[PDB]
Amino acid sequence: STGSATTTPIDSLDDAYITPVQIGTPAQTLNLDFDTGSSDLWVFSSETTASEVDGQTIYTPSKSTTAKLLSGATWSISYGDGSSSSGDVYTDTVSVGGLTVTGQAVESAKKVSSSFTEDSTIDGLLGLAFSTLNTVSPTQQKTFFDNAKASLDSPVFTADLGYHAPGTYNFGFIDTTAYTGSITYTAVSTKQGFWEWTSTGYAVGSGTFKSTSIDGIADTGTTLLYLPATVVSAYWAQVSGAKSSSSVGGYVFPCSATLPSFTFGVGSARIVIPGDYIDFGPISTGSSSCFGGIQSSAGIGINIFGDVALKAAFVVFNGATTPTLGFASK
Ligand SMILES: NC1=NC(=O)c2ccccc21
Repeated sequence: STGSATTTPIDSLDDAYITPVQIGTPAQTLNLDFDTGSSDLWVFSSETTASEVDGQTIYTPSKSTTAKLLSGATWSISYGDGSSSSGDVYTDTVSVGGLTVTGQAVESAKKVSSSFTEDSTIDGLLGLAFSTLNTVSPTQQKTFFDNAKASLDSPVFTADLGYHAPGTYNFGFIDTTAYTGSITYTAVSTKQGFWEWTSTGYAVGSGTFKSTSIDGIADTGTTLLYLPATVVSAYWAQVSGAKSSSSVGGYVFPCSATLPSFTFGVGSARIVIPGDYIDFGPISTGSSSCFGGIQSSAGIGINIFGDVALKAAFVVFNGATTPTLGFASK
Protein backbone atom coordinates (compact mmCIF):
# COMPACT_ATOMS: atom_id res chain seq x y z
CA SER A 1 0.00 0.00 0.00
CA THR A 2 0.85 3.68 -0.21
CA GLY A 3 -0.55 7.03 0.88
CA SER A 4 -0.10 10.60 -0.29
CA ALA A 5 -1.42 13.72 1.45
CA THR A 6 -0.93 17.43 0.91
CA THR A 7 0.55 19.44 3.77
CA THR A 8 -0.24 23.14 4.05
CA PRO A 9 1.44 25.97 6.00
CA ILE A 10 -0.73 27.21 8.85
CA ASP A 11 0.18 30.88 8.29
CA SER A 12 2.16 33.24 6.08
CA LEU A 13 5.43 32.45 7.90
CA ASP A 14 5.35 28.65 7.53
CA ASP A 15 5.26 28.40 11.34
CA ALA A 16 4.00 24.81 10.99
CA TYR A 17 2.26 22.57 8.47
CA ILE A 18 -1.07 20.77 8.73
CA THR A 19 -2.12 17.59 6.96
CA PRO A 20 -5.69 16.22 6.90
CA VAL A 21 -6.15 12.88 8.68
CA GLN A 22 -9.28 10.73 8.73
CA ILE A 23 -10.08 9.19 12.13
CA GLY A 24 -12.94 6.85 12.97
CA THR A 25 -16.06 5.54 11.26
CA PRO A 26 -17.63 7.53 9.71
CA ALA A 27 -14.48 9.53 9.12
CA GLN A 28 -13.75 12.60 11.22
CA THR A 29 -11.16 14.71 9.42
CA LEU A 30 -8.72 16.61 11.64
CA ASN A 31 -5.75 18.72 10.53
CA LEU A 32 -2.69 17.36 12.30
CA ASP A 33 0.89 18.57 12.60
CA PHE A 34 3.06 15.73 11.29
CA ASP A 35 6.04 15.70 13.66
CA THR A 36 9.17 13.64 12.98
CA GLY A 37 10.40 14.87 16.39
CA SER A 38 7.80 13.02 18.50
CA SER A 39 5.94 9.74 18.56
CA ASP A 40 2.40 10.40 19.83
CA LEU A 41 -0.71 10.81 17.69
CA TRP A 42 -2.92 13.02 19.84
CA VAL A 43 -6.00 15.06 19.05
CA PHE A 44 -8.26 17.70 20.45
CA SER A 45 -11.40 15.83 21.42
CA SER A 46 -14.84 15.93 22.99
CA GLU A 47 -12.93 15.13 26.20
CA THR A 48 -10.65 18.18 26.12
CA THR A 49 -11.29 20.71 28.90
CA ALA A 50 -13.77 23.09 27.30
CA SER A 51 -11.91 26.28 28.28
CA GLU A 52 -8.82 24.92 26.48
CA VAL A 53 -10.56 24.47 23.11
CA ASP A 54 -10.75 27.59 20.87
CA GLY A 55 -11.68 26.88 17.26
CA GLN A 56 -10.02 23.49 16.74
CA THR A 57 -11.85 20.59 15.17
CA ILE A 58 -12.36 17.83 17.74
CA TYR A 59 -12.44 14.05 17.57
CA THR A 60 -15.57 12.63 19.22
CA PRO A 61 -14.88 8.94 19.89
CA SER A 62 -18.48 8.28 20.94
CA LYS A 63 -19.53 9.01 17.33
CA SER A 64 -17.06 6.49 15.87
CA THR A 65 -18.29 2.93 15.59
CA THR A 66 -14.69 1.65 15.44
CA ALA A 67 -13.39 3.55 18.50
CA LYS A 68 -12.46 1.52 21.55
CA LEU A 69 -11.18 2.94 24.82
CA LEU A 70 -7.75 1.48 25.61
CA SER A 71 -8.45 0.48 29.19
CA GLY A 72 -6.23 2.18 31.78
CA ALA A 73 -3.98 3.89 29.23
CA THR A 74 -2.92 7.51 29.68
CA TRP A 75 -0.40 9.76 27.98
CA SER A 76 1.43 12.96 28.80
CA ILE A 77 3.94 14.81 26.67
CA SER A 78 5.96 18.00 26.75
CA TYR A 79 7.70 19.49 23.75
CA GLY A 80 10.87 21.51 23.21
CA ASP A 81 8.97 24.81 23.20
CA GLY A 82 7.59 24.11 26.68
CA SER A 83 4.10 23.19 25.47
CA SER A 84 2.35 20.07 26.72
CA SER A 85 -0.78 17.94 26.57
CA SER A 86 -2.15 14.79 28.20
CA GLY A 87 -5.17 12.53 28.31
CA ASP A 88 -6.60 9.06 27.61
CA VAL A 89 -6.27 6.67 24.67
CA TYR A 90 -8.58 5.09 22.10
CA THR A 91 -7.80 2.74 19.30
CA ASP A 92 -9.50 3.58 16.02
CA THR A 93 -9.05 3.51 12.27
CA VAL A 94 -6.77 6.24 10.95
CA SER A 95 -6.21 7.05 7.28
CA VAL A 96 -3.68 9.44 5.73
CA GLY A 97 -3.88 10.16 2.03
CA GLY A 98 -5.58 6.85 1.28
CA LEU A 99 -3.37 4.70 3.56
CA THR A 100 -5.37 3.08 6.37
CA VAL A 101 -4.22 1.71 9.74
CA THR A 102 -6.73 -0.15 11.89
CA GLY A 103 -6.20 -0.24 15.64
CA GLN A 104 -4.08 2.90 15.71
CA ALA A 105 -3.65 4.46 19.14
CA VAL A 106 -5.42 7.84 19.01
CA GLU A 107 -4.49 9.82 22.12
CA SER A 108 -7.42 11.98 23.21
CA ALA A 109 -6.45 15.23 24.92
CA LYS A 110 -7.95 15.99 28.28
CA LYS A 111 -5.66 18.94 28.86
CA VAL A 112 -3.57 21.05 26.51
CA SER A 113 -1.26 23.95 27.27
CA SER A 114 -1.98 27.52 26.24
CA SER A 115 0.00 27.50 22.99
CA PHE A 116 -2.14 24.65 21.64
CA THR A 117 -5.37 26.37 22.68
CA GLU A 118 -4.22 29.62 21.08
CA ASP A 119 -3.50 27.96 17.71
CA SER A 120 -6.87 27.28 16.11
CA THR A 121 -5.30 25.74 13.00
CA ILE A 122 -3.73 22.64 14.59
CA ASP A 123 -6.14 19.92 15.72
CA GLY A 124 -3.40 17.66 17.09
CA LEU A 125 -0.08 15.99 16.35
CA LEU A 126 0.87 12.89 14.34
CA GLY A 127 4.24 11.70 15.55
CA LEU A 128 6.70 10.13 13.11
CA ALA A 129 9.80 9.65 15.27
CA PHE A 130 10.57 6.16 16.59
CA SER A 131 7.95 4.42 18.68
CA THR A 132 10.37 4.14 21.63
CA LEU A 133 9.49 7.80 22.39
CA ASN A 134 5.74 7.16 22.60
CA THR A 135 4.41 8.33 25.97
CA VAL A 136 1.42 6.01 26.46
CA SER A 137 1.49 4.26 29.83
CA PRO A 138 1.50 1.52 31.00
CA THR A 139 1.62 -0.02 27.48
CA GLN A 140 3.61 2.01 25.00
CA GLN A 141 2.01 2.37 21.56
CA LYS A 142 3.31 2.42 17.99
CA THR A 143 3.30 5.37 15.63
CA PHE A 144 1.12 5.48 12.55
CA PHE A 145 4.19 4.83 10.39
CA ASP A 146 5.33 1.88 12.50
CA ASN A 147 1.86 0.33 12.29
CA ALA A 148 1.68 0.94 8.54
CA LYS A 149 5.17 -0.38 7.75
CA ALA A 150 4.26 -4.02 7.20
CA SER A 151 1.68 -3.06 4.56
CA LEU A 152 3.68 -0.35 2.78
CA ASP A 153 5.25 -1.11 -0.58
CA SER A 154 8.53 0.19 0.88
CA PRO A 155 9.08 1.01 4.60
CA VAL A 156 9.55 4.74 3.99
CA PHE A 157 7.85 8.09 4.17
CA THR A 158 8.94 11.33 2.54
CA ALA A 159 8.55 14.96 3.53
CA ASP A 160 8.34 17.58 0.77
CA LEU A 161 7.51 20.80 2.60
CA GLY A 162 6.78 23.95 0.63
CA TYR A 163 8.10 27.47 1.07
CA HIS A 164 5.00 29.63 1.46
CA ALA A 165 3.14 26.91 -0.44
CA PRO A 166 1.63 23.44 0.02
CA GLY A 167 3.77 20.30 -0.11
CA THR A 168 3.38 16.56 0.32
CA TYR A 169 3.86 13.67 2.72
CA ASN A 170 4.06 10.32 0.93
CA PHE A 171 4.05 6.91 2.59
CA GLY A 172 5.42 3.74 1.06
CA PHE A 173 7.04 5.11 -2.11
CA ILE A 174 9.55 7.67 -3.36
CA ASP A 175 8.14 10.06 -6.01
CA THR A 176 11.09 10.33 -8.39
CA THR A 177 9.45 13.36 -10.04
CA ALA A 178 9.51 15.39 -6.81
CA TYR A 179 13.24 16.14 -6.62
CA THR A 180 16.19 17.04 -8.81
CA GLY A 181 19.41 15.10 -9.12
CA SER A 182 20.08 12.24 -6.73
CA ILE A 183 19.03 11.44 -3.18
CA THR A 184 22.04 11.24 -0.84
CA TYR A 185 21.49 8.84 2.04
CA THR A 186 23.16 9.23 5.43
CA ALA A 187 23.25 7.13 8.58
CA VAL A 188 20.77 7.51 11.43
CA SER A 189 21.16 6.84 15.13
CA THR A 190 17.93 5.71 16.79
CA LYS A 191 19.47 5.74 20.28
CA GLN A 192 17.54 8.85 21.40
CA GLY A 193 14.38 7.91 19.46
CA PHE A 194 14.90 10.64 16.83
CA TRP A 195 15.89 10.73 13.17
CA GLU A 196 19.37 11.71 14.30
CA TRP A 197 22.10 12.15 11.70
CA THR A 198 25.39 13.99 11.14
CA SER A 199 25.69 16.82 8.66
CA THR A 200 29.11 17.17 7.04
CA GLY A 201 29.34 20.96 7.27
CA TYR A 202 28.03 24.29 6.12
CA ALA A 203 28.54 27.42 4.07
CA VAL A 204 27.20 30.95 4.44
CA GLY A 205 26.08 32.57 1.20
CA SER A 206 28.76 32.28 -1.47
CA GLY A 207 31.42 31.52 1.15
CA THR A 208 33.65 28.50 1.30
CA PHE A 209 32.22 25.29 2.68
CA LYS A 210 33.40 24.40 6.19
CA SER A 211 33.79 20.65 6.66
CA THR A 212 32.70 19.86 10.20
CA SER A 213 30.45 17.22 11.73
CA ILE A 214 27.14 18.55 13.06
CA ASP A 215 24.96 15.99 14.82
CA GLY A 216 21.28 16.84 14.84
CA ILE A 217 17.73 15.67 14.26
CA ALA A 218 15.43 15.95 11.25
CA ASP A 219 12.35 17.47 12.91
CA THR A 220 9.34 18.51 10.84
CA GLY A 221 7.62 19.73 14.03
CA THR A 222 10.23 22.39 14.80
CA THR A 223 9.89 25.58 12.75
CA LEU A 224 13.47 26.85 12.73
CA LEU A 225 17.02 25.63 12.17
CA TYR A 226 18.91 25.35 15.48
CA LEU A 227 22.68 24.96 15.15
CA PRO A 228 25.82 25.43 17.25
CA ALA A 229 26.55 28.97 18.37
CA THR A 230 29.75 29.15 16.28
CA VAL A 231 27.86 28.32 13.08
CA VAL A 232 24.99 30.70 13.83
CA SER A 233 27.34 33.56 14.69
CA ALA A 234 29.16 33.00 11.38
CA TYR A 235 25.83 33.24 9.54
CA TRP A 236 24.49 36.39 11.19
CA ALA A 237 27.86 38.16 10.96
CA GLN A 238 27.11 38.40 7.22
CA VAL A 239 23.92 40.44 7.84
CA SER A 240 24.50 44.12 8.61
CA GLY A 241 22.80 45.07 11.85
CA ALA A 242 21.97 41.53 12.95
CA LYS A 243 22.43 40.78 16.64
CA SER A 244 21.40 38.32 19.31
CA SER A 245 18.73 39.85 21.53
CA SER A 246 18.24 38.30 24.95
CA SER A 247 14.94 40.19 25.34
CA VAL A 248 13.52 38.85 22.09
CA GLY A 249 15.00 35.38 22.52
CA GLY A 250 17.39 35.04 19.59
CA TYR A 251 18.99 36.63 16.58
CA VAL A 252 17.10 39.51 15.00
CA PHE A 253 18.00 41.50 11.92
CA PRO A 254 16.84 44.64 10.12
CA CYS A 255 13.74 43.84 8.10
CA SER A 256 15.32 45.85 5.25
CA ALA A 257 18.10 43.25 4.86
CA THR A 258 18.43 40.71 2.08
CA LEU A 259 19.61 37.54 3.78
CA PRO A 260 22.35 35.22 2.49
CA SER A 261 21.66 31.60 1.77
CA PHE A 262 22.82 28.83 4.10
CA THR A 263 24.18 25.52 2.81
CA PHE A 264 24.35 22.29 4.81
CA GLY A 265 26.20 19.12 3.90
CA VAL A 266 24.70 15.67 3.51
CA GLY A 267 27.66 13.42 2.83
CA SER A 268 29.33 14.91 -0.23
CA ALA A 269 26.07 16.59 -1.32
CA ARG A 270 24.87 20.07 -0.44
CA ILE A 271 21.41 21.47 0.33
CA VAL A 272 21.03 25.23 -0.15
CA ILE A 273 18.51 27.12 1.99
CA PRO A 274 17.66 30.38 0.17
CA GLY A 275 18.02 33.53 2.25
CA ASP A 276 14.32 34.29 2.04
CA TYR A 277 13.56 31.04 3.89
CA ILE A 278 15.44 32.45 6.93
CA ASP A 279 13.20 35.55 7.28
CA PHE A 280 10.51 35.09 9.95
CA GLY A 281 9.20 38.63 9.78
CA PRO A 282 8.72 41.39 12.32
CA ILE A 283 9.26 40.48 15.95
CA SER A 284 5.97 42.25 16.72
CA THR A 285 3.42 43.84 14.41
CA GLY A 286 4.83 46.93 12.75
CA SER A 287 8.39 46.43 13.99
CA SER A 288 11.35 46.90 11.64
CA SER A 289 13.27 44.23 13.57
CA CYS A 290 12.80 40.80 12.03
CA PHE A 291 13.26 37.38 13.60
CA GLY A 292 15.89 35.04 12.20
CA GLY A 293 15.22 31.51 11.03
CA ILE A 294 18.63 30.21 12.09
CA GLN A 295 19.10 30.23 15.84
CA SER A 296 21.55 28.85 18.38
CA SER A 297 20.96 25.38 19.82
CA ALA A 298 23.24 26.16 22.76
CA GLY A 299 20.37 26.13 25.28
CA ILE A 300 18.59 23.09 23.76
CA GLY A 301 21.11 20.27 24.07
CA ILE A 302 20.62 19.11 20.48
CA ASN A 303 20.89 20.60 17.03
CA ILE A 304 17.59 20.63 15.13
CA PHE A 305 17.12 20.58 11.37
CA GLY A 306 13.61 21.97 11.50
CA ASP A 307 11.32 23.17 8.75
CA VAL A 308 13.66 25.99 7.63
CA ALA A 309 16.16 23.33 6.58
CA LEU A 310 13.84 20.51 5.59
CA LYS A 311 11.68 22.58 3.27
CA ALA A 312 14.76 23.23 1.11
CA ALA A 313 14.93 19.48 0.40
CA PHE A 314 13.05 16.36 -0.53
CA VAL A 315 13.60 14.22 2.55
CA VAL A 316 13.35 10.42 2.75
CA PHE A 317 12.70 8.87 6.17
CA ASN A 318 13.77 5.27 5.54
CA GLY A 319 12.35 3.02 8.25
CA ALA A 320 14.04 -0.16 7.11
CA THR A 321 15.55 -2.42 9.75
CA THR A 322 18.55 -0.10 9.78
CA PRO A 323 16.97 3.34 9.27
CA THR A 324 18.60 6.00 7.10
CA LEU A 325 17.76 9.52 5.94
CA GLY A 326 17.92 10.74 2.35
CA PHE A 327 18.13 14.31 1.11
CA ALA A 328 17.73 15.67 -2.41
CA SER A 329 17.49 19.16 -3.84
CA LYS A 330 14.21 20.08 -5.49
N1 LIG B 1 8.83 18.79 17.25
C1 LIG B 1 8.45 19.86 17.91
N2 LIG B 1 9.29 20.91 18.24
C2 LIG B 1 8.58 21.82 18.93
O1 LIG B 1 8.99 22.89 19.39
C3 LIG B 1 7.19 21.36 19.03
C4 LIG B 1 6.10 21.97 19.63
C5 LIG B 1 4.89 21.31 19.56
C6 LIG B 1 4.77 20.08 18.92
C7 LIG B 1 5.87 19.47 18.33
C8 LIG B 1 7.08 20.13 18.39
